Amino acid sequence: MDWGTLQTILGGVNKHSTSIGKIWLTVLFIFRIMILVVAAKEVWGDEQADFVCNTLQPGCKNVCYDHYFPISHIRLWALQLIFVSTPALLVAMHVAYRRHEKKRKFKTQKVRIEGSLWWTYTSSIFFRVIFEAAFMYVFYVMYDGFSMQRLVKCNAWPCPNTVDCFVSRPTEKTVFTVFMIAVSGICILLNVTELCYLLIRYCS
Amino acid sequence: MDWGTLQTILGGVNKHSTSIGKIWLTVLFIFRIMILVVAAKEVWGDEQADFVCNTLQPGCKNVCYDHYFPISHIRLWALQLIFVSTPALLVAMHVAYRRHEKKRKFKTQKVRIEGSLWWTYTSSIFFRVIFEAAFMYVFYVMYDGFSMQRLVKCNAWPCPNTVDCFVSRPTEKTVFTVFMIAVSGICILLNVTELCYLLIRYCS
Amino acid sequence: MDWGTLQTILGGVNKHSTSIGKIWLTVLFIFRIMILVVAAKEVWGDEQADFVCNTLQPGCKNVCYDHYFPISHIRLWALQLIFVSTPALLVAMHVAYRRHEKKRKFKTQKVRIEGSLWWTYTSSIFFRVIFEAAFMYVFYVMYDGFSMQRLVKCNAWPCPNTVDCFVSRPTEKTVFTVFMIAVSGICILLNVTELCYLLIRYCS
Amino acid sequence: MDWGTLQTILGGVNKHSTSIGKIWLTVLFIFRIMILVVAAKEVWGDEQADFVCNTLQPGCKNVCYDHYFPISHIRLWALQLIFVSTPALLVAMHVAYRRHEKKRKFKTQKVRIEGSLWWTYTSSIFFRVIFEAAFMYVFYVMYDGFSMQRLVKCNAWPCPNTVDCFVSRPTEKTVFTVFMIAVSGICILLNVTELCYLLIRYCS
Amino acid sequence: MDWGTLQTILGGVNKHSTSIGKIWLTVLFIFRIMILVVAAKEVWGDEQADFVCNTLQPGCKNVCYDHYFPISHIRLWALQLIFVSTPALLVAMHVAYRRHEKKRKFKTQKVRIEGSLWWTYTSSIFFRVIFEAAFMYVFYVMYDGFSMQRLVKCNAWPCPNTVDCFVSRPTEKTVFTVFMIAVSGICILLNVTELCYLLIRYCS
Amino acid sequence: MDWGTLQTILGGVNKHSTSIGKIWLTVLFIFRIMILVVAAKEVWGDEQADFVCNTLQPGCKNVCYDHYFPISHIRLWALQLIFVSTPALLVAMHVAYRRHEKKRKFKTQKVRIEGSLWWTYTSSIFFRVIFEAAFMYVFYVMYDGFSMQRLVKCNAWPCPNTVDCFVSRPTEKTVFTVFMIAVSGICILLNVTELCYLLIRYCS
Repeated sequence: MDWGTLQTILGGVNKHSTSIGKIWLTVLFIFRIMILVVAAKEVWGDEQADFVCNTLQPGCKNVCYDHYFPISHIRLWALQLIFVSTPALLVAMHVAYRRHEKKRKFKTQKVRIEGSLWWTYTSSIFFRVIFEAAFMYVFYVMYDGFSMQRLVKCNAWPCPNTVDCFVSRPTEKTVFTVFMIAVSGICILLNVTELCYLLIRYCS
Repeated sequence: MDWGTLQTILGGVNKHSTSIGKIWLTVLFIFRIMILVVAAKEVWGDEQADFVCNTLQPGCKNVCYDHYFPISHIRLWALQLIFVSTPALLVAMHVAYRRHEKKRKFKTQKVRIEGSLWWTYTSSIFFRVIFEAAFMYVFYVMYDGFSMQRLVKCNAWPCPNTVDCFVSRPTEKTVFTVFMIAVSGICILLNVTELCYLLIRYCS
Repeated sequence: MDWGTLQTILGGVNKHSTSIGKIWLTVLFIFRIMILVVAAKEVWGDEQADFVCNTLQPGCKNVCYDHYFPISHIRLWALQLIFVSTPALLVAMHVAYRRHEKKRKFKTQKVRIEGSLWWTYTSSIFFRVIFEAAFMYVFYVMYDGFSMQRLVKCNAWPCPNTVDCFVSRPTEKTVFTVFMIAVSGICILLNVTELCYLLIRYCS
Repeated sequence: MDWGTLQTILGGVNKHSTSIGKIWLTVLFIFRIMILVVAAKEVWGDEQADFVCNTLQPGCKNVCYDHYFPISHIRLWALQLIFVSTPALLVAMHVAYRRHEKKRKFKTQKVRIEGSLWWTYTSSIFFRVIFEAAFMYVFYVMYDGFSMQRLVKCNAWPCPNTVDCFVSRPTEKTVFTVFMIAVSGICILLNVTELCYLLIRYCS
Repeated sequence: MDWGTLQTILGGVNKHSTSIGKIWLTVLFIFRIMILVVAAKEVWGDEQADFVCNTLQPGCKNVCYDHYFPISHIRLWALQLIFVSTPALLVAMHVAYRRHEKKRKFKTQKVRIEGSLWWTYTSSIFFRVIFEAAFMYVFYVMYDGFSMQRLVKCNAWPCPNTVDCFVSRPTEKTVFTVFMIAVSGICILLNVTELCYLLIRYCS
Repeated sequence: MDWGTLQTILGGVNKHSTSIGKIWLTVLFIFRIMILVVAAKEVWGDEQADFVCNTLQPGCKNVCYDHYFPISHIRLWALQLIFVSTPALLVAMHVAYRRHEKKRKFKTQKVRIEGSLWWTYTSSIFFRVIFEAAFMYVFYVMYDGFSMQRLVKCNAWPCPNTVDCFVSRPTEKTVFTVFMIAVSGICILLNVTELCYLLIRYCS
């Protein structure tokens, strides 16, 4: 996945995740980012190049592909990954800033949420759940479910009447779409349990 | 985004941003640079290859694409990012130079603007606001709003009369254009508040 | 293989493998990841570009390629490598966590499985065997053996009657498929012997 | 811009630039090299692929492109950047060599030109000015100004009579050509002032 | 050759090669891996794209290319390099493991083979010779000598009768094939002399 | 130029070059390797893709390109650079090995050739001159001078009679060929003077 300096970033975030945030970070890096960069991205390489329409109308292929794929699946996943990673990155900085200041004023134990960290950790989990569900909704309603069809019927101008068009690798894209949605749903469940851990402690 | 040496550069600039400059740096790196290199750039990959014109005139596609896209959006964003990052890069050097000299003559506290740093920080914010607004204006008047059309009508020589041409992925490009403009506008608001913080202190 | 930071990751996992896990790590990195990254991936570069069908029907090539290659071989291997590497990555973290805590409470000997590490090492080997056999089963039944044919007969809509189609580099792909399957079978045998080593110790 | 080891190279040259050479280094790295690698290079990607000539003569497109673009603009800029960077790279080594020997025989102050460094610094600036003006002259006379035309008229063999040919992205290339020339002219002015600083000191 | 971390790997293996293994490592890295990465690989880039067959039969080009190039030369060389490097990589670890343990139980001299290292070094040389000769044999009998022909005559189904086909860059591929074979033969001679050095010592 | 770890390699060789070998190393890295990687390589990208022949004979383009470009210019330069760099790389190791042993038995002065280093340095320069002249001869006689022609006349089978073919970017390739030859000739003169420095000392 290129870059090169994960060990600092991956190591930095790892040291500042309480109990489940370490499990969440593994699922995020290995099964969402690694899948996207190593397998999924090349699958969508020829999405418009291999888009085939049964017509002789110039410009009909351009508007039919645009109508049915307003935003690419891989571009949607890249935006979603950036949005869910930001609250985790910000909070991990807060723990390092809180720890450094106390050490300066003054035993590497587990990360504990006791003071001002409560309102930043709880909000970060809330933002992660909201962002994750928002992108799942966009995926469902924009593409009419998680299955890609071989044939799309298009009647936008300048296509005469209805034109038949054919998608490239629809089955492979369905397999990867289901994988991302399922892993995304797992991350939602992981975040909810972390809320349950915190809420019962406050209620107790 | 390749490179590899961000941790020094990102870490260096981060340590020398007062209060909002740290929020500004996050929005710049994560939501402007990361989007451009990971999602936006591949969207514009086939801008001229998939440009289709309904004509038989040789050379008509070349002049019509040039007329309606004098400079690509991604090339415009790359220039804008370079121009806004330079004042921040220079001032971060000034803080490190001011701090180092005092240490040589001789408590890592927050960055404070008290002496000659006042005329460099204030000018840096002023330049960033001016650069940000200048590029937003160029985007609006060159492309006639932030929405990309499916069809462009072209009558430049040697095209006979008016020729219909069709843009590649107009909807995807509109979505990313709105995202950059919205994030660019947020950075303008963040810079203005930093001016308000400094101006009231001087007025007090 | 790009990346750049194996030496930390490869060095980290190597130091925490008992006797056979060091042989397993060599076979995994050198004969599965190196083969896929350096040789296999470019073999599948033109899988659909050089797919040729004897027909004049628009859209027939798209549905016939999708029917016979629902998921690419290289994308299947990438998923399999990620799934088998995860249990080994997790357990290597457990050994480092178990060792670090003892040092904090307080002779670099070989890795020994005596306490809570028994239920994590044994499950890690069990998961690796199950994952390895599941992907070998998918390879066999999805593609009807490990040999790729030169000609595939396709009758899916919209292809009229049965259409003859021709695969790109079928012999090269067969050679690499047999190589990956054989190395995958070796890793299964290596894991089973490690179970035999542990089970006799518990039974004794 | 790939590479990865700038921090050593950029850091090394930065520490050995007197007053203006630090401003010169910023303009060189940020507005000449960064522009070339991030924006300019992809603009010239399809210079010959999208070169279109209104003719049926085989081989006419090859000789007409060669006639009007004997050497590409980006390749010209790459050569110019290498030539201007070499004198600065060499002199920066001289300062480090002069400083190291004094330390071995034996207060990090500003770089001062007093002894044998006078004839190396002065010649380095002179070579940089001469190289910069020579490449600006080549740009002007080879391409007949800094504006690229949409249409070129070609009559070289084997093209029959005069053939009309059309350039790819002429407006975008004009924008980047004007930018590089203007920044190159700024570097000339910066170097001349450094000569004025040194010459008055010697005359005094 | 991309990667980035040879200096650790190259430095590690270099420090653990007796007398000729240092000469062997230079020939392997510089004249086998560097040539393949930098020069040879791009020569085979258009092997099937520029494969031309004088026919109108659909699918005839696919089966004729497959028949005459079952596995590409560059893919064959990549497999051979991996197989010959593994015994050297493993033995270098044994020397470092033997040296480290004795130091822990307890003068950086030359590498000496006296104890258990005898059966690992001798087998490593034997495996390297066997692997090198096996791949040379495969190259000879698969491609009928080391010279690539311009024309190949193909009669496999569905090609009607015998079809003439033309290879891309046959002369350049012949030059690089002879270079690898000659360098491969040198490595065989180097390994044999190392056996002669060891065998006479044991016989004495 | 990718890679990433020149600073160790470039720094290592730099510290072990007597007087002229430092100038030689600069010319080699900056004006031979930099030019080839950054400018020359992309010029030859479409050498066969844009090779155009005025004919209807299938396979005629393949044999005519092969006849007139048996080895690519860039592939020739890559081989030459590897051959000339090897003697300098080997000798730099000898200086470090000779120096390290003295330190172990035991004032960083200039590199001096007094003992066994005489027969390795002198042979290294002799090999470099011989290799440099050998590749100059191959360039001249294989391509009939250093100027590339627009038109090549080809009569090899299966081309009927003589076929006219047209080269891609012949003028740009001539400019870079002359540059490499001139810089290569400078390196020959630099090596000869180093022989003159050594020979007079021995004769004295």
